[PDB]
Formats: sequence, structure tokens, C-alpha cells
Amino acid sequence: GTPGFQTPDARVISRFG
Amino acid sequence: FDAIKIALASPDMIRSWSFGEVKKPETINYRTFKPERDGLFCARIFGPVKDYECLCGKYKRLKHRGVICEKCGVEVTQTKVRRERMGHIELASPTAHIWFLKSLPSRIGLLLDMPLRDIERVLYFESYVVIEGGMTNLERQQILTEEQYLDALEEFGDEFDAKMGAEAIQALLKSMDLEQECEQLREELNETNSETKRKKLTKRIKLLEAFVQSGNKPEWMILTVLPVLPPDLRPLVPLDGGRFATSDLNDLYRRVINRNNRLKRLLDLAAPDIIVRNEKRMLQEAVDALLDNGRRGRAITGSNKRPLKSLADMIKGKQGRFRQNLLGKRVDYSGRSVITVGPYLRLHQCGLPKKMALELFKPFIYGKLELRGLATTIKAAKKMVEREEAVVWDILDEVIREHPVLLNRAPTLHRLGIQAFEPVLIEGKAIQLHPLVCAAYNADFDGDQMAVHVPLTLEAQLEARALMMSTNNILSPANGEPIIVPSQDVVLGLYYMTRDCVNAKGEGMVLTGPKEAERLYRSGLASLHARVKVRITEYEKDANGELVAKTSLKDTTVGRAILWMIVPKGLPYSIVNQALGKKAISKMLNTCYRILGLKPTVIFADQIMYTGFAYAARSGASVGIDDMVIPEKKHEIISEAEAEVAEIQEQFQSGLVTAGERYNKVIDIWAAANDRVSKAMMDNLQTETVINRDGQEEKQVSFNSIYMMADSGARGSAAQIRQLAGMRGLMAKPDGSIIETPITANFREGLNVLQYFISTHGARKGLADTALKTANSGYLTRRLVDVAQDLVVTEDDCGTHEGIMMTPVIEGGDVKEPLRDRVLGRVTAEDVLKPGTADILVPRNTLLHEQWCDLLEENSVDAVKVRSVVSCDTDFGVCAHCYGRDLARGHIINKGEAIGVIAAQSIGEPGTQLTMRTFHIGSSIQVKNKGSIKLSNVKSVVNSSGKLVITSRNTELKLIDEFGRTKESYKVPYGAVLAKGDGEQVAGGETVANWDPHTMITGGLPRVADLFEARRPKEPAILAEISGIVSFGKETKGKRRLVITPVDGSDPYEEMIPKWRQLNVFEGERVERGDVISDGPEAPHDILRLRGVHAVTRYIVNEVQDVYRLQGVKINDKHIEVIVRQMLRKATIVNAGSSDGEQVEYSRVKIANRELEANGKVGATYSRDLLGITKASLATESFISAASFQETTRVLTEAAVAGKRDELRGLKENVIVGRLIPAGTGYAYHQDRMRRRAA
Amino acid sequence: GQNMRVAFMPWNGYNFEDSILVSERVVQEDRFTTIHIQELACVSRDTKL
Amino acid sequence: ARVTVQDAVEKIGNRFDLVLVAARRARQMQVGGKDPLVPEENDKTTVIALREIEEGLINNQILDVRERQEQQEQEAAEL
Amino acid sequence: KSDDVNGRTKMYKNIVDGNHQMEPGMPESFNVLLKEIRSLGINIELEDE
Amino acid sequence: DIVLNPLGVPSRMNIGQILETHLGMAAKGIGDKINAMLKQQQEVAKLREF
Ligand SMILES: [Mg+2]
Ligand SMILES: [Zn+2]
Ligand SMILES: [Zn+2]
Repeated sequence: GTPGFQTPDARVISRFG
Repeated sequence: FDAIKIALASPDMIRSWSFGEVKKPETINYRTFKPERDGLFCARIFGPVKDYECLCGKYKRLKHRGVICEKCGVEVTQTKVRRERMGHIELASPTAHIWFLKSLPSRIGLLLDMPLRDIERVLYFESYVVIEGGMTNLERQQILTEEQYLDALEEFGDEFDAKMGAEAIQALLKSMDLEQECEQLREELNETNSETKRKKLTKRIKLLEAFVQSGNKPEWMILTVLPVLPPDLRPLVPLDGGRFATSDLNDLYRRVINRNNRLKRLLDLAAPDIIVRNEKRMLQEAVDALLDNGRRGRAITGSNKRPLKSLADMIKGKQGRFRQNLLGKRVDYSGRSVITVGPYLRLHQCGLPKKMALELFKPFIYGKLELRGLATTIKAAKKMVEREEAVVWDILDEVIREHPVLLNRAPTLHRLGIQAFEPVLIEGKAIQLHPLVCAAYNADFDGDQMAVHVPLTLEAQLEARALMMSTNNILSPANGEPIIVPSQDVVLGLYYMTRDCVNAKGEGMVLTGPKEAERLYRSGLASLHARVKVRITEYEKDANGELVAKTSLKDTTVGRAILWMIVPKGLPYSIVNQALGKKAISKMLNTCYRILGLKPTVIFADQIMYTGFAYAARSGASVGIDDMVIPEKKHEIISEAEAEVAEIQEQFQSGLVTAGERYNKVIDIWAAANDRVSKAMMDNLQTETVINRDGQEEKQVSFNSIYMMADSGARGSAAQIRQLAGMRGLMAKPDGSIIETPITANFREGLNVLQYFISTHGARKGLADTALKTANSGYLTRRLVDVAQDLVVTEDDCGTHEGIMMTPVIEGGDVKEPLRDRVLGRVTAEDVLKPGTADILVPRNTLLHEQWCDLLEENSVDAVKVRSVVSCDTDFGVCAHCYGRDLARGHIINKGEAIGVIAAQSIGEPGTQLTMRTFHIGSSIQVKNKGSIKLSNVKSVVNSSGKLVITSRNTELKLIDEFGRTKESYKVPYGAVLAKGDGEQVAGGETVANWDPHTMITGGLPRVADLFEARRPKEPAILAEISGIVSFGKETKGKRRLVITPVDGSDPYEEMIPKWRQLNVFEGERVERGDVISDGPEAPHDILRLRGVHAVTRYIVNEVQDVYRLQGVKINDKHIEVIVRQMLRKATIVNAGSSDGEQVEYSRVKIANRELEANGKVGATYSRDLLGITKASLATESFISAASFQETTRVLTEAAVAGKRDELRGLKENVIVGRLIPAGTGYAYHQDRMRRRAA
Repeated sequence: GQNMRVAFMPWNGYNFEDSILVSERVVQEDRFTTIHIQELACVSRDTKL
Repeated sequence: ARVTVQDAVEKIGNRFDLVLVAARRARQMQVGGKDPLVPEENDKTTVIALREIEEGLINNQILDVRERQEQQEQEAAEL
Repeated sequence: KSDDVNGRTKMYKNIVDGNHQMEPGMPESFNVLLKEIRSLGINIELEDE
Repeated sequence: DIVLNPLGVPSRMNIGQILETHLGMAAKGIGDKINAMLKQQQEVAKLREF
């Protein structure tokens, strides 16, 4: 949900999936 | 003084400063170390080495000061004068100034409209040049080589003069008649078209007339006499032990002197040309390396591959003078140390070590000790404080009392990075910091260090109490939300208190009041989570502002009743009856502030902290290895998905699916299985706890520790839990961005080597992105502050109804941000009427605080025209009205408050929370909410099917619900399938939109940098220039042709487009100005020109808000609007009006044109010019301010030839000279001082 | 380092962000005490005087 | 320990002007100028000036009145 | 606190005398900058008062 | 000896500090036993067997 970027959530990769 | 001016230095004016001529490149004796005669350190030229003492020593005392001893020619004065005494060297041959030649706009270059290359060629003594030809075969200016000049002298011995070298360039500048030449270029600009005749002409004329205006002469481009820097500016001071330390300036000057002396000697010695020409070039090289080293050859210091730093290098850059010294300095009365928690502090105080207090307040302590007869003289008090006598400690208590100190966190993103506290003396060497402020500083107790500053003057002590006090700043300026909010343990304790569980001891009983609830828990009789109902007396002030208390019994818990005792009098107790985690401890604080005010809210937050810490302490709230409960289903789910991938494996090995098809297949099934696993553990956690109600089972929300931490918001969220107790999704490489083999294990089971190695891939990009982003975010915020500084609130009201139309951001199905949030705090441009037209909901212009927002929210209103900063009738600043309200205080913005700096900070502080790259992942329309279809700007027609079809490209789909508000916004392309039409009633999702699929940045922080710089996109979209059916061109020649076809009058406009670019516009259809003939990303210049100022100022904010909305960042549009205003401050006239293609400031064009339009004279038409932040900052009235920020060399050279003048009229230039900045208190002082000046 | 008996629980905000609440016994027993050594030299060299 | 200047700001329009007026009054008190109009309570000169601002017995107009009158107080010493 | 060679001493004496008032002067770095700029073919000065 | 903060565990992943604690307790408990049997001075037999 928020560019992390380690894993994706919905639209982008994220810090926490 | 009151101003600064910069101009060319004439040779006589150069000698004026000098007090002597340097003849020999010697510094000191080498056995006496005394300054040699005529050396760079000569005491006769500059001054004595020692204070009030003569070099020969014959004249020794203050008895006689003004006298020049005939012995050594020294005058006995203050040695500090060696800091101010200049000198001069008499150059044997003229030498050109590098800045006036190598700078981008070569002064000598377009001063004679000669090319730079040819001047460089002439200087190297590689060719001749003619001067003052008169009646000659050749011109007045020309170039010829050795053979050509050889036989040229016999033609005309007289009337023909051709020199070579710097003398030639100088003489060409001297006999040059600027007025005569100028008086021609004018006509060369008038008759002849073909802008090539207008490219440099329109700038060369400017250069000529500015050169004449300044009064300086062109011959001064070539330095006849070389000024020298005082010796104390380049000391040879002994570095102990032993070795001496000199400045590279000294080596450069030594070289220059050696070469000038050798040239003189050769002149007298009568040497041939080649030698003396080589010597002239050596002298030019030495001079240019002394002024600005590196542009030509980068001369080096001996014993090093390091170049010697020259003069120009001691000014420009982050290092050097301007950035590193004048705008920032190391400061006395300051300290540094490690910060740690003391919660016992109030919000207005902080624990300060006694050891630091003694050193910092040393002068105060000395004076106070000498005042009370405790010390005979100042030395005695020094020795006392040095001896650590007991009596001094009390004195310390006396001097620290009510003396604020400024605390600063190392990185300063926004103004809250510095806040003042009331010192509380403590032992030890650690500084105690208040927890509530840690959110403002963005500081943890993991080893971070903070600095302290002691205000000296009484005025600073008042500014640290009324302005920078910790309690006077609670809510952020970027957004109204309070930055002072319980963080981790406070909210955890409160959530533990307000929690309720069925069947708790004493549940259902009744208590007299909250005191009895406390007495019942602390006695071990009743628990804290019981569902007990008690009597509470809540206070409500109503109907005339008169407090009326209310008594009743409520459905509550023991813990909530205990928590009610801290709540201030005026709150309603509905705030205390819920789970009570962080997210609405925040809203409780906000409502308390905006109802009761600052004073109640401060102590309210203090009490919240005091109670939450102790309650979370006595609650235990630990974490064990059993607290993370994995779902027993996880095994089966993992096995099922694992098997699911085998079918895909068989699919690809055959060819039934491609490689990419199968990869996407596998990744999708694994993501869905991860969803399943996380959902399983979450359903086993949230409803985990089940117990017996009155003796029978029932399931309720769980008391699990980690889950409580997630739910309260004190710490890690659900995404953390999914990896804590379930398969931790699947990782991503730097790019490729997702791997097919996910992480089956959860952190509790433990990772195996392969999965951990896979995880490190995504771990690295995360760590690395933060480090290098730190460097670029600083650059961004620095440019932002540079483009904004001088903008200050200067007027009460502008008197314009223009403003901007504020409408909710209803994107797609629902709203991203309601209208209340985009309107609150601002002022209406015109009277909002009730939805029933012709009424008055709000007057013409008023500040919309929360009450008007609620009133609007009740009535059906999503339309409010809000006055904005961009459109404002104010000059050199902004008026309080149009800007709107904002502060830690919630009233209308004050006057003199510098809002540009705070806006740059509001945009820069979140810049560190952004990212460097995005890497996104992801067809009829379906309306969600029940309402009424409302079409916007659509032309339609009926066809065979009988329904309606769209004939226009642009067609918005709004929804007028049962209330009347618009929560739906959808765009439908040409030729749609309309089921209802405009003004129909839809069911709970009737589909009225249908069409076909075909008919046939980074982004992040770099994106924000791109938007504020107005950078042209890669493949821009172009825009129509006027209404009318479009027309095609001849054929594909290079790209293509496109003919504009205006409908009625002037219809000659045109443009050319590549046929490789696809087209979207309709052929025989009318298309208004600012329409998309071609799909693509839009550019700010195009939007501004084809739509207007408000359209572009809305585009910038709406686009730059998406990147900040993606990340959890919330900032009011006001700061972005002020930045946008600062961007478009330039404009270009069209008709030349009454008085003189030019580019000038909008405010000046108005002050010149509107006042004369009043006078009945002709009007002047301008054209808004859009510039980036760095480019708009490049143009500034003050040349000091510009030379500080960037490009010192070029700015200073241009301002030198211009003879420009600076009255400093601003912030940066005022801090440079150390004066009161014209804002805040400085504004109050400057107002009185300037009122009496120039009048 | 040293073996410490740790207990996971908040304590009056004395471990609010990452702060560490340490018992007085630990500092009593000198088990975290560190012995440092500093070298500082006085240099007598020739001067003009 | 005057934590907040809210009431003191209520008496004067600008949050900035408050600083100027309080600093002038604190100049009067700290330096040998004058005596306080409120019981000292051991509070420093700054806080005494802020409290006088709160009471409404001190602001820019009143300080100007007293200083302008003292202008004439020294014009009568010449007989 | 940093520049103003005269201002430091003035402020220190005032502080030790119980008077908290500053007589600000010209920052020394700025005069150094003026000297450095004047060390070129550039002439930068100050006007009346 | 030391009082850490539980909230530090769920935000970071950092789960080892929990296990290293738990097992530590176990690894410490044994010592107590071996101290008791040595403080109670029973014999080499109990020590060896345990
Ligand atoms: Mg940290
Ligand atoms: Zn002499
Ligand atoms: Zn305005």
C-alpha cells in the first residue's frame, strides 16, 4: 500500500506488504 | 549604512585603496621572521605586526600613535589594521579579467559583438587585430596572422594600427564609442525582421545601455593595476609545532609578482619577441589562476596533486564563504549531549544537566555572584565557580529560573526542529526530553543527540516564551492536526483502560462516582474492564456561553470512569466511551483544543501522558513466544497453493501457456494463498478470546498483547502481524520486483537460508533508498526555501473576489478528501448561497473556522469559491485575508509572518518520508452509491438502439444523490452507451456507461522535483489554440502538417506535428482551446497558456498532492499554492504599452500599467511566464541574495557590469549583514524605522 | 557483553521510545564498568623567545 | 513559570508586538528604569512584564504615555 | 555569539553587569567578504549610514 | 536487572530477542540447579546424572 519497497500490497511494492 | 553597490574597479580607484606597491615576492626573513620591505607582509605598506608598536621598536606606546617613523617607514597603530589595508601591483603589460571573458555571457565578447574564440586566440599572441582603421583597406576590427601583417605595414604606415595580445583588446575597448555603435543597433532591431536579427541584438542593446547607466568604463575590463588582499586575510602564522601554515593565495601572488618582475627586467634588458610573448602569456596565466583557478589549467601547489585554492573559490559553493560562513556559523553559549526520557517533566520544561548549565550560564553566574557581595571582583567569582563551591549552586538555581533554552535536533526539516523549554537542573550528563515533543523533533531515544542554545538578550528570552515555546506550538503549520500526541505507551495504557471484557469482577454493579471506581480497582475488589455503569457529572456550556453541569448514569466501564477524571470540564464523555486507541486520542486532543483552548489542552495532554505511562506500566503488557498464534489451517492452505502451481508447471512445459502467462499465473495464485493465510490468522486473533457470559460461552474481541498493540495504534500494524504469525508474502528484487518462490515461513517458525537471502534483496533497496534520498531531499527543500524567502504577509486585505473554486476531490467512485478539509481555514471569495439560489449562507468574505464548516456540512454544499494566494491583489507580499488562516494558533494569520519559509519547510519535511521510485502494479463503469445520474458537458444523439450515445470527447459523470452532493466523477470516451441520460434516477448500481476496449515518472521525490521545476515531459501532449474544426496539412514531410481553422475572424494560426504521433481529436468536430488532440502527459507551460493561471495552479497542486497522498503525508494546499505563486511571478509584455518581448515582474507591470490606465492612457498587455523554482529563484532584485544561493561568479560579474545596487529589502541579505530580518519582530521594528526613512 | 536479567514491560515511561531502564544493582556490581586509557603528551620545543 | 502567553496575547493584536512591548517594559525593570506594577513573586523581569500585560495595566500606549510625560519631567529641571 | 568582534565583549560585560542588551555590529566574515570581492576588478562599497 | 520495552518487538521483526530471552532463562535455570546441588553438596552422582 505504501512504497517501501520490499513487498507489494495492492498497487505498488511496500515496506510492509 | 543602508545599501550595498557593486561596480567596475577603475585603475585609479584600485590604487586608491592601496597603501603601497608590492615589488618583491618575499614574505618574512627566514631567521628574524620579520616582514620584508615591499613584501606581501610588509609592515610599511600595510601595518605593524604588533599592536601599538613600531617595527624598528623605536616608537613603543599609546603615547604616540599617528606618526611614521623615519627609520622603517612604519606607523604605530593597531595591528588589526593589517586586516583592512590593501595593496597594489603595477602590471607591466595589461592583463584581462578572467570573469569578464570566461563567464557564459562574455562581457568583452558581446560588448564588441566579437566571438569568444577569437579573443582567446588574440590573447595567446597567435594573431593580430586591427583598431581604429579610419580610411583603410580593412575595417576597424579584424584578424590577420604573421605573414598577412608582414607585408601589410608597407601599405599604410600611418592610419593603420594592428596590435596583438591584451594591449590590443584593451585599446579596442578604449577607442570604442559605445553611444555611436548603440545608436545603430536600435535601427537594426526595428526595420529588419527575422529574429536572428533579434537574437543577440535585443540583448546587446541592453548590455550597452546598462553599461552606460552604471557610469563605469569598458577599458576597466583589462586590469591595469592588480589589487592585493591584506596579509591577515592570508596569514603565514606559525603552525605549532614548528612548521608554518600559509594560504594558497600567497603562492599565487608570489607567482604573479615573479612574472611581472621578469617581464620588467626583460623589457629593460631588450629581449626579442618570442621570449617576451611567452612571458606575457605566463603572466596572464598566473593572474587568471589567482582570480578564478581551474577555468584554464588548474595550477597546482608544490608538493601536492591538490590545486591551490584561489580567490573565487573562497566565495562560491556550499563550502567556502557564502553558504558556510555568512548564512550559518558556529555559535557561542551552546552545547550538545545525548537526550533521554524524563516523563515527570511538564510540556514546557526539559531536564538540563548541571555540568552544562554551569558552563553555558558562566557570565550570568559571574555577574550574579559579584552582585550579592559573594565575590569581590569578577576574577573571584571565576575562581569560585572553578572551585565548585556549594554557594554557587543556589546561585545557579537563581539564574536559570524562568530562563528558556532552545533545544535543537541535529537535522532541522521544519521550524519545529527547534523549540524552547524551561530548564530543570538535573545530575548526570544526559539531557532529559519530554516524550510528547519527540514526534515534533522526529527523535527517538536510540542514541540521538540534541543541541542547546541559551538566549542572551531580554528580547530573545521573550521570543523563546511567546513564539518558540514548547506549549505555544502544538498543532503543525503544514496541517491543522496537532503534532503533540501520545505515541506508544500512553495510547497503550489508555486502550487497556477503556477496554471491556464480559464477566469482569463486579460487572453490572453501580458506583456513586468515578472516585469509587478508582477505590474499587485499587482495592482489588473490582477489575478495570468490567461493564459496570456508574454516575458521572459532565459539564456543557450552552445557550449563552454559560456552563451547565449535567448529571446522569451511563453505560461504561470502570476504567473509562477512571479516565474521565482527567478529561477537562467542557468535554461530553462520549469521547471516553470506546476502545480508546491512538487514532482518536488524537481527535480527542484536537476537539479539546478547538473547544476549550490552549491552556486546558496543554494540561490535558500532560495528564494523558502521566496516566497512560503508569497504567501501561501496571498493566504488564508483555510479549511472549506463545502470543503469536499461527493458524492451524496454514499448513493445508500452503500445501493447496503449492500443489496449485504444479498444474501451471505442466501447462508451460507443454506450450499450452507462455512463460509470462505461467509466471503471472503462479504469482497470482500465491498472492491469493497469502491473503488466505493472513485472513485465517486474523480471524483466529480478533475474535480469539472467548469466555463465559454469566456462565455461558461467548466470543469477543481479543486481549492478545501483540493484537492490542496493533489495534491501539501504539506500534506495529496488521502487515507486521501477517509476517509475525503467517507466511510473510513474497519478496521483490531491486527490479523484477516480485519473485515466484514466496516465503512460506513466518518469523516465529524461523527462516531457512534461501528465503532469508531472497528477503535481503528487498531489504537492501529499502535501506539504500533512505540514505541517498537524505541527500536529495535536502536539495529539494533548499531550493524551495530559496524561491520563497522574501515573501511575507505584508497587508491586511487585497480586496479581490477572484480566489479559486474549491470542489471536493471526487476521483472515480468515492472522495479522496472532503471539501471541508480543502476549504477550512480559508476565506470565501463570494457569498455562498444555500442550495436554493439567491440566499446567503456565508457573507462576502469571512474566515471559515470549524463552525462554518459544520454549517456547510449540514446543508447540501460541495461548492465554495475560496480566495487563494496565487490570485491576490498584493505587491511584494501577501495579505492576511487571501492567504487565509493557519498557525499553531487557529486564528487569521498575523501580519509580518514570513509564510514562504514555513511553506518551504512544510513541503520539505515530508520530503524525507517519500521514495525515489514507485514501480506501480495495476471495462464499463459501475456506479456504487444510490443517487441520480448527472452528466456534465456532453453532446449526444439517439440511434437505432433507441438509447443515448455520446458525441463529445469530454464527458463527466456526476451523481446528485438524495442529498444533492456530488460523490461520483467518471469520464466516458466518444461513442458511449448511455442508459439514462442527464438528470435521471439510478438504482443501487444501474450501469449507464458502456463502450469498447480499443476502437482500433519515477516517481516520488524526483517527481516532486520535476513538478516544481516545470520540466517538459518526455512525449508531451499538445493543445488546441482556439475553437473551431481542425484541418489537416499537405503531407508527411519530416513530421506532418496541421492547420488550425478558427470559425469566425482571424484564422491564420498553424502548427506542425509528426505523423508518428497518433491522433485523438475528431476531424470535423468543433474543439475548444485547451483540448487533447493527442493523449499524453501535460506540461505546465501549455496548461498555463491554454487554460489560465488558476487552471495551472490547480494542476500543480492536484498532481503534487498525489505523490504525498500515496505516502500518508497530508499538507494543506496553501503552501503549494504560495510556491506556485512564486513560480509564475514573471511575465512578458506584448504591445509595449505606454512605455517599453521584454520580461519583467508582474507586480512592476501592474504598478506601471494599471496606474496609467487609471490616468486614461493606453493599457499594456502582459503574458504570464511560467518558471521552475530554481529558475524563478535565479531572477531576484537583490544581487547579494542571488549571489549567496547559486552561481556566485556569474551573478557577481553581471551585477558588476550593470553597476547594480542592493538595499537588501529582504531576509537572506539581512542575515548576511547581521540585521533584523524584515519579518515577525523584525517587521515590527522595520516598520517604525522605515516609516521615518525616505519620507 | 554481559548477561542481564531482562523483563519486557513498560515502566512509567522510563523506556518510552527505546530508553532502557537499568537496575541500580547493575551499576553497583561494576559489571558494565569500562577501563579506558588516554595518552596525552607535553611537548617542549624551541621558540623565538 | 508562565508556561503560556495566551492571555497576554489576548490584550495585544500581534503575537510579535507582545514581545516588543514586554521587552521595553523589561528594559525598564531590569535596568534601573522603574519598579514593577505587580507583586514580584520572585519571577524574572520578563515574566513580570508579561503579567503586567495580562493585567491590562501595561501596553504600548501606556508606556508611551509615561515616557512622553517623563520627557517633560526633565524639562522643568532647568527652572 | 559568533561574529562581531566588538559585540562579543560588549555583550559579555553587559551580562556580567546584569544588563541584557546587545549592541550589534558588522559580522567580521562580511567585511572579509568585502575585502575578498574588492581583491578583484570588482568594487563593492556601502552607502550613507 | 533491566526492563526493556515490549512495544519494540512488534514494530521491528527482531523476534530473536524474545527467544534468546526465553531459552536464556532455561539456560540460566540449569545453573541454579547445579548451584543448589553444589550448595547442598550432595555428591558427584546427582550432578553427573542431571
Ligand atoms: Mg533515531
Ligand atoms: Zn620605525
Ligand atoms: Zn489577498
